[PDB]
Amino acid sequence: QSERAFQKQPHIRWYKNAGLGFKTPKTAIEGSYIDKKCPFTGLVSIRGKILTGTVVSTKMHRTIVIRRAYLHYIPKYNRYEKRHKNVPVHVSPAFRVQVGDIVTVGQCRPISKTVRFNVVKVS
Amino acid sequence: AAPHHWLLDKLSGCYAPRPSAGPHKLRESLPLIVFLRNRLKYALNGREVKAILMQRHVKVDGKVRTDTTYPAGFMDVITLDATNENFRLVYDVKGRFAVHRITDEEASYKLGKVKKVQLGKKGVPYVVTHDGRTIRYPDPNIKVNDTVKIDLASGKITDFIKFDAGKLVYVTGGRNLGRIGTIVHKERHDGGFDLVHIKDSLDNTFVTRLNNVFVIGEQGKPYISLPKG
Amino acid sequence: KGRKLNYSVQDPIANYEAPITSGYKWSDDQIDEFFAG
Amino acid sequence: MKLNISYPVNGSQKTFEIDDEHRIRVFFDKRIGQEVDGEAVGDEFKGYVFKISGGNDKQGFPMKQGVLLPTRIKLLLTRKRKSVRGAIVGPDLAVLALVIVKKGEQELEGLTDTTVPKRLGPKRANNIRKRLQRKRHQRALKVRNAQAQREAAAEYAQLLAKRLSER
Amino acid sequence: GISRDSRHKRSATGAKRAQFRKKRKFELGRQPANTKIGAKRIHSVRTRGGNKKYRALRIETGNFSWASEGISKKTRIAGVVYHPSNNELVRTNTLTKAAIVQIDATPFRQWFEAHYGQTLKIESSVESQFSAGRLYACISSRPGQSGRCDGYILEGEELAFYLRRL
Amino acid sequence: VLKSTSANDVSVYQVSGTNVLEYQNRVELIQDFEFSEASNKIKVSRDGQYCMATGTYKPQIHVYDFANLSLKFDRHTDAENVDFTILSWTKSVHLQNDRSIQFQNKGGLHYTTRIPKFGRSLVYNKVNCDLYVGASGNELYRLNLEKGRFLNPFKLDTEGVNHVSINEVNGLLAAGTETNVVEFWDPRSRSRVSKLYLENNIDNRPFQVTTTSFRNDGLTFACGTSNGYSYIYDLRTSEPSIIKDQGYGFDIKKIIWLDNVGTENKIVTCDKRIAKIWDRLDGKAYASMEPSVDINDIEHVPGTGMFFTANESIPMHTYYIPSLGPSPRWCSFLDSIT
RNA sequence: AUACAGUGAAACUGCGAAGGCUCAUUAAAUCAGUUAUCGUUUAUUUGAUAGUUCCAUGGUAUAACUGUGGUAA
RNA sequence: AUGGUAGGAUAGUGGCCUACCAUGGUUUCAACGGGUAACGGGGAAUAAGGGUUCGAUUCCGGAGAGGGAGCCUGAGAAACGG
Repeated sequence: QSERAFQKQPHIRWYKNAGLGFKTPKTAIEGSYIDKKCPFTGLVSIRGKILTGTVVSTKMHRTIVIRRAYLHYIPKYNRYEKRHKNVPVHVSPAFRVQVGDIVTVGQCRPISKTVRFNVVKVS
Repeated sequence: AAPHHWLLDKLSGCYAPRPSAGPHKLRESLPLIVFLRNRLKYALNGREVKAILMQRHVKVDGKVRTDTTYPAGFMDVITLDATNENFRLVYDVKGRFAVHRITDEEASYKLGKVKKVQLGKKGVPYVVTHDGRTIRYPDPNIKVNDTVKIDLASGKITDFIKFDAGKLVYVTGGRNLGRIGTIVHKERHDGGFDLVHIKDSLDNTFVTRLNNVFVIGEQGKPYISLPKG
Repeated sequence: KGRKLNYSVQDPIANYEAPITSGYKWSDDQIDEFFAG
Repeated sequence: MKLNISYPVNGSQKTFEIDDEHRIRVFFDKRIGQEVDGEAVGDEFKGYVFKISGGNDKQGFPMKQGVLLPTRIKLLLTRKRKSVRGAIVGPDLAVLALVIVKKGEQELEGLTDTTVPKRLGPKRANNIRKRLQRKRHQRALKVRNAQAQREAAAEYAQLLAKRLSER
Repeated sequence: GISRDSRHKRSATGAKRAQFRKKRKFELGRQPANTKIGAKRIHSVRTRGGNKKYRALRIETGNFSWASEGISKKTRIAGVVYHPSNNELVRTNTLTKAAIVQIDATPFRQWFEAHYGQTLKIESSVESQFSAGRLYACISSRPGQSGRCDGYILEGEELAFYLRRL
Repeated sequence: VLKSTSANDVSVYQVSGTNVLEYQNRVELIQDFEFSEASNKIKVSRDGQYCMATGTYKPQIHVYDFANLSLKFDRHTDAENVDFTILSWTKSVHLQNDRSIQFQNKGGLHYTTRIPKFGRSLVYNKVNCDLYVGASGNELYRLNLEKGRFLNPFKLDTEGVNHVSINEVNGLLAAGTETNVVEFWDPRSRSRVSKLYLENNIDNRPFQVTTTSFRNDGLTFACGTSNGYSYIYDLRTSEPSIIKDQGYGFDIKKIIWLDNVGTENKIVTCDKRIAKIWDRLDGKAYASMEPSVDINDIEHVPGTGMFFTANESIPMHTYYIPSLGPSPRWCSFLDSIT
């Protein structure tokens, strides 16, 4: 689990808890995974709001592309055209998310150009 | 160019008084010029309200603070020496600043919502409020959104009101701004529309936020006196 | 290899300088009989 | 040329309009600081030595000490492009400033034989030569500030100790 | 440097017709000061009020930390052999954060002989540098921002973690 | 009268040294000659003025007018530089430590282009106008200033090249590689002509050649190393050479001739701390120019006996030799002060 | 009022001006609200907040000012 | 372009920039692109005791101090005053 230089390690194995109703799996408390930006050990802290939806693609690593269809009460043509949204998300050592898989994410500390959300739950 | 909270008549002028910086924010306060001059009318213009500020009649929160645009926000007890004027100003039911008149044993204190508790430096517990009174050493069971009671002679917390299900809460913020009745429901969500819900005359229901609500007492016994109609 | 080696033609350097006809003061026959070996 | 001359210790200074430029030609191609003799600028002031100290040329432009290039050049001074003549003196100076550091053979009824005094004596104590109640009050307010603050801090830390014992 | 804004570049949707704006003061990219070895010269630049920033260019006196006891002691700099955030950076021999640079470990010899008595439990491939003098150590501090050269020594696991690389 | 360092029966002088009554007898030649604590590279233009000195932190261009003895401007360029040339007057081309290339004009910053790999050296061709840029690897590139194209890059050996130079009277492209081979290409044919190998007698470690030079006869070639060892070369028995170990010997960076002033067959060598000067056909040191700080590189002004270094201190040193030649027309009272 | 003592041209100082016209046409990217920054800067406002001591007071160097001048300026 | 690892620069988050690596990402549930009564519109806001899209205002977009370029000052600037 070390394919890059420069002392791949936690930055002070290490373990913390964001709290607020989201579990930390036992390999993510005491396991060999580094958890650089997975918020359970991580360097990031949790805040903001939590969004939920199924996925479209998980092709690249550390990219979870959620879909999010939601109801909105349209008054214009008085029928509901169905919503769709997208958000990239970093991995977690709890679930290899495949197609389907309604999961939720919490807002924190922009990681790439467009990701502020990291997976905290699978159900 | 005015907000809604000041109860400001439109036939007044063109430039509206921006409050200066201070304890509260700009959006949740009224300065002393809009307090004294054109609300309870102890002045007629800015010159003579500056004159009585130089005379130093005002004693808001037990200190003088001679300034025209001093942002008196929620329940800062305005104290005026002549005719022993003690004024606690709270929110009415339609968004304005209802300035209730109180007495000396009630103006000897105020209360404040706690915002955060910190292990800041050198092992010192720590508490802030909406006027920012960084007072030393409360108990460990100060959560967020509880209510301290400030001493107003020194600064110490004298009494403490715990935030839980079944407490008398005041809502300052959003579309519920200035309501009282605090019990139909409790619902703590995980990031928004999370609150304790407030009754009406027919005990209707309401939604707000945690930070937009703060406790003032118990179900029938607040030690704040409140105005009536 | 995106920005790496764009084989394009660029606008301000297309006439940034101008060549010279004779150039080397030697001859090309002097080059050949200079480094035959 | 005009020669400004200054005898500094007596406090005297005067200009002298010296024509007849082969008298002047002793100073030529000698930059600022290098000394000179009285012998090749004059005969009536022999045994004289002058340290040159700059001079405005015609068109009024000054020279600053020690650069090069006795024509005019455009430098950056106290930063903007100001014109400044070179430090070396040539044929085209209007005035040239001189400090006489040794009187030679003739008295001068402008420089030597006439002098001015100084301005005024010193004002500072150490300059004349060459509070304690505030020292009471400073020390008293300092020890009172210590006996207030460093005792009150532990006096509410003990209230934290009471809250921790009761909790 | 130039910038810090998304306006000059494309987002996750592929947009065009940028032509946006004259760039503001708060998009301030300063020049990349590649810190080297020399005589200690730190430029004291200003930002955000009296926020002085120490931009080190020629720093030497690295405070490098003995790992197993945590003893940050003073030494010199030799050169970085491997740093593929730029593989030309080690060709030009600069000194940035997270670089693995070589140190004459003579004060670490002095501390070992001073708080242990004898000279040489510690690993063998760093005992070879205990004998010879030049040990590998990785910079922690930021000379381009904080102006300092601090670091941590290589002791065993992290040593082989870099020696298998290069 | 400026003081002179001891040497082999010869005198040199420094102006703007680390040490250079003194305040009131100042001998300052060029006003505002000081940088931000170091110096990158200095060179003097082909005409009689306008020397250019590259910057150190917030790197600049610093053109000094010799007929005004001060600074003209300082274009704070975008990145830190390593190598540049001057193309007459106002145009000039630069390349930075990143793989980018700037074209300065009278208005400044006419273009910024790039090369695909990290570059180390640049030279310009007076004939048909293609700048050759040496970089890391198999790659020696061209940017022709005629039609702005790119050209079919010259295929090198493994590691790369430290310095490229073309010969002046006939055009023989040098490229000082890492594996001691000098890789002479032909600027006519765009092909190799020779792969000359460099030898010694000490052989400490596998040195890399870092400096290449020619002169205006077109028959000899001055070679360097990464060890402090000058070399001469001719076509006449091109396998051996004459060599010059230097007494400290880290990396020689500047070896330049004296092929346009008097006191002939003389050459300047320059490694990191010292710069010396010796004679051809014997290999004996004429003089040396020991400063109080290290040297980033040097340059020699044409027609006269003066040198301009770029160093690691705040000012730059200028070195005057009143036996190699005189001081030039804009410094024509240096022979009157010292 | 024989070391200062009121008027006060011209000089240092504290601050003043604390927000004004024309020209080429951007579709929630210009804008408005909102979430957050234990992801960050902050003059001023407000509340808080300092424990290392071997054998009666420290130095020249510049003004303003005088004096000699240059230049059409 | 899309992300990962590290460094640089930052007031800091950030492919914001560079080395290396992977070939991604948005879209028929409307990507991306087409124009004006975009001198008009969007609550941007005051509303008036009968004017029903006239009728109160913030903002059209960003620039500019002869022309591009570089630098400096400050709690705040790429200054209407360098």
